[PDB]
Amino acid sequence: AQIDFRKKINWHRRYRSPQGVKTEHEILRIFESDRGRIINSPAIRRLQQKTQVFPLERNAAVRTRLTHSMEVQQVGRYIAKEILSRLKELKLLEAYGLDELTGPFESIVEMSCLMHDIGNPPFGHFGEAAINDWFRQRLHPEDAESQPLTDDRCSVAALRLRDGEEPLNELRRKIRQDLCHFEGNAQGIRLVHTLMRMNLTWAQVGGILKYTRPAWWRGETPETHHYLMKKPGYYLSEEAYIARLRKELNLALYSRFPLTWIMEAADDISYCVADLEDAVEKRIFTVEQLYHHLHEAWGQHEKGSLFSLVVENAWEKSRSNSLSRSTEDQFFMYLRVNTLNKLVPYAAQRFIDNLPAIFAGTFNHALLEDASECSDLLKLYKNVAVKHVFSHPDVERLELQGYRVISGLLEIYRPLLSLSLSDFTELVEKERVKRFPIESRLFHKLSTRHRLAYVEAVSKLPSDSPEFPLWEYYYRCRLLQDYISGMTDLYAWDEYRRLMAVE
Amino acid sequence: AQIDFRKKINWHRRYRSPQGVKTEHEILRIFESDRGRIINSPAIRRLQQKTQVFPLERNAAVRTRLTHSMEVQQVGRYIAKEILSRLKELKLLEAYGLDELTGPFESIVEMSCLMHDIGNPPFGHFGEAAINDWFRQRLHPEDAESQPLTDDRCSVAALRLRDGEEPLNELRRKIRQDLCHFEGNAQGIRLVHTLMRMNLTWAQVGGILKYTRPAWWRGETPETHHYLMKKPGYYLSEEAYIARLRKELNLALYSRFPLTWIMEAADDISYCVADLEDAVEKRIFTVEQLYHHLHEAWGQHEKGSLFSLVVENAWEKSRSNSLSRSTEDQFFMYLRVNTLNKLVPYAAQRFIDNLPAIFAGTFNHALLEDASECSDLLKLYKNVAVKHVFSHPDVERLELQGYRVISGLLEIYRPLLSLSLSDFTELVEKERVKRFPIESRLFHKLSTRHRLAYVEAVSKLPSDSPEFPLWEYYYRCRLLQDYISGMTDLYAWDEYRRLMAVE
Ligand SMILES: Nc1nc(=O)c2ncn([C@H]3C[C@H](O)[C@@H](CO[P@@](=O)(S)OP(=O)(O)OP(=O)(O)O)O3)c2[nH]1
Ligand SMILES: Nc1nc(=O)c2ncn([C@H]3C[C@H](O)[C@@H](CO[P@@](=O)(S)OP(=O)(O)OP(=O)(O)O)O3)c2[nH]1
Ligand SMILES: [Mg+2]
Ligand SMILES: [Mn+2]
Ligand SMILES: [Mn+2]
Repeated sequence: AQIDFRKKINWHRRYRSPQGVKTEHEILRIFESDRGRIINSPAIRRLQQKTQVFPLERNAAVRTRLTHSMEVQQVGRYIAKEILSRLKELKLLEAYGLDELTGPFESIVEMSCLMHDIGNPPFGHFGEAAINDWFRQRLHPEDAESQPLTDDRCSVAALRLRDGEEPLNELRRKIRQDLCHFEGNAQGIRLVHTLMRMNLTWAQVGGILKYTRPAWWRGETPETHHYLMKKPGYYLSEEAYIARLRKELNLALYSRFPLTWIMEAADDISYCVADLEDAVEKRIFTVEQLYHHLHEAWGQHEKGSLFSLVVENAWEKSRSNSLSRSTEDQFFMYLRVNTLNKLVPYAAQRFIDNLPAIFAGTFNHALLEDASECSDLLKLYKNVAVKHVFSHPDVERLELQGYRVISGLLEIYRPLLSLSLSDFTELVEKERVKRFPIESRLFHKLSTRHRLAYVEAVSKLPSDSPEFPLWEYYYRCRLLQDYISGMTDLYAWDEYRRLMAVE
Repeated sequence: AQIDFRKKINWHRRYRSPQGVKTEHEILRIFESDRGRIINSPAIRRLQQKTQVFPLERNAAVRTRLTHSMEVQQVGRYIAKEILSRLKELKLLEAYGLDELTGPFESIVEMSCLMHDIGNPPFGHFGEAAINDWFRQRLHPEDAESQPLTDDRCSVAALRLRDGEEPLNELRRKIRQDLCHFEGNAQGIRLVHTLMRMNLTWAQVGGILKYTRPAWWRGETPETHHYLMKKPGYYLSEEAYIARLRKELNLALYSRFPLTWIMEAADDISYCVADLEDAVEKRIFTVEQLYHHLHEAWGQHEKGSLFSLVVENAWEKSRSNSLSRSTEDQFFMYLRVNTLNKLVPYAAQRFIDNLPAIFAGTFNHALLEDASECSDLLKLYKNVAVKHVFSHPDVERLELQGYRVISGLLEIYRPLLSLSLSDFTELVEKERVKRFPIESRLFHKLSTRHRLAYVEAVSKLPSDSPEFPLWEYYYRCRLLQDYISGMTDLYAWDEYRRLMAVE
């Protein structure tokens, strides 16, 4: 194509948008406003109580979702800074419309780095697991694939595929697949837009759209977009938002925002090393024990290896003249540094090298893919952590616990989803209903933000339409998932216990 | 010549320093390395468990020292960005040597903003309280002030003044005043240098030196520097470091680093607004209730000016329309914004206006001088919080609790300070001592980082010297304060309970 970042770095907003002209400084200020909105957001504060690798941890020295997101933000800064430095060295900065958008470029990366994870549920993957597994038993999306049933097994009478040829059956398929396909990424878009009503710039929202697969997607993903459509990137409830976002950022269907690959790279780069640091701190293994696990896990290599210049290098450096520090602290400092100094430049280069496809958002790979020795180093760290950190019984037990907690909470609120459309809308209208004490009482438990979202969405539906009862139930289930995913590891754990009368 | 920021923004280090020439990019990378060191520092991670206004808070929506420090960092960024923008308008950027140091200028501010609370003890003005009160009743610095004296209440036989006269008594005075003058700011310098061995750039360290008063200062004086010397800025244990730092940053005795004023301004601006937001969240009062409390200090002598421009503007903007925006959330959003838009420019201008004195580090005021209507707005927020947030029984209760906890821990470890020099050094040598089981076990409880610091310091002392026993006791007390101040609110609370055999 013709790479013009002015066409992608969009400073307009969905609501009460800044309009027309705006100087270099004026545009900077717009993006700086987004930083303030995001940093002061309770959604980001909530991260210091959301788990990363070690659940419900009471050691501050261990990373939370917030401290991790903060570290990712620095890797993202370094990558963005290096992309711009090279583009300036290639003279291509002015040529790519970036000469006046240097600051926004950097800031967008840094902020979408802090905001990846914003939509993650209480017990991470076990939160995703519990939510989807609970919904999957309720409405079976398995049965919605063909045209009849003859059973369907979907408990929801409205959502069963009657029968009895209907184009309305397509909505049922979409709704059933979408509700069983909760993803932190998809929930993130829902969160920043529909639920938090942060009025971020279009460019800032494009940065947190990591995947391009619609949650309701049922088939095999297109060969050309297999990677970008890896996981669901957005829900049915956002289809319209995503559609305006696509227009506002000049994105093709299922195409990604150009700055996302920067953020994505920064994410992989920082959790790997970090997770091993935390394991040593928890006392899962010693720094010497870790070094031996890494040496095992590596190809061999060793002759003309990256292992030598990175992990071996950090190991030797941390043995002596580490007397001016401490063996383990010194090791991780060098390991981080060496990894960054080799991977950040590669990522930066990779971005610039494949910039036409990346810009188009059609590029079907990550910045640090298979074929590179660089990519292999990252895989090494991941493999060691999988085999020796994640496999730890105390970690695994909390994962099992988390799953029980989330599943339990879903079952606790189940009666709200069990109510009839008329009875539920009666509960929505007259806040407290006489014949439904328990139901009204929970309904009140749901965060006002989440409840308004339901009201707002359902209000926009045409009541007369035969689609209406199906849409209402979709949004009612969405409301519930929003509440649950919204909670911290700790709040979910407490709420579950308080509502079981075991506290 | 005169204002030359090249002479203040020092990229050199204490240990293994980068040397000679360096590219604008190369220097950027040096300061970016500091970001990485600070962000990945466990000392910063520990902040997500240290308290800000509401102690041991179980709601993630309430700020911790880390989330607040993060917010200060953004205000600092905006102030830094505005100072540079205006200097660029004025054409003074090239003239002040800043043309090539734009990034470091901003980064140094941002980082010293994030690190501003690094040295704060658990609880934490109550930690300072408990630490100083505990030490004051052990070694009364009260009696050391005057000529010796004769019956000084100092329990420490060594540190007791003569009856009698000597110049070694001056060391006793210095040691007794210093140990009773713990201050988070002074502990921060100790932390980044002696304890964490971060090896930041000289400029980066100068940024966290908020006060220029030596902890041991006994003098009532000295007008000209009465503001800069408000609180202790460094301990006796870092007198030498501070001396090298003074040389490296071309600072006069008791003169401050030019960028500190920026960081300082951001911290005040941020805390006032955030604490009122948190109070509303903690349901201490409603947003309506808050508006009425503010509509008191006003002052309606204006009658339609700054209060009407900021807080009345935020109040009116919060009423009606919203668009899934809760009146509570949108009010604080506008209050913050309006405050920033009026105070950040003032601070930025104040800095530029008094730049000669601020550069020299002789400027005896903060950027928000009491005289300004701007300064008054900040006082309004503070006053509302003082008489309606900080006065809350639950807050006050935790404060009382915190004080008992810290005092308790100090009394728990008291036997280590009770040991003779020979016995304590025997304990330091043969890690385990048979004749001292409790003392042995307690010594082991102390952080290895902290323990090494004692060893390293005492090793450097000349054993033959009559100063040696006094210096050893100073470093022994320092070691203890290091341990205690090092803990989070939670760790201190747990440790106290575990060591009371009540857990
Ligand atoms: N405890 C634990 N058990 C596990 O089995 C496990 N697997 C991974 N991790 C943690 C360690 C890391 O902190 C974290 C990264 O999360 P993610 O899997 S969301 O990674 P992305 O790059 O975001 O892929 P995506 O597109 O899906 O977002 O996974 C785990 N932690
Ligand atoms: N609950 C409570 N009770 C109190 O009595 C109190 N007093 C203040 N605060 C809290 C509210 C604020 O969030 C916090 C500010 O801390 P600070 O700024 S004082 O610390 P430094 O970095 O040393 O700068 P400086 O020394 O010049 O003040 O104090 C309090 N909080
Ligand atoms: Mg202050
Ligand atoms: Mn991540
Ligand atoms: Mn503060």
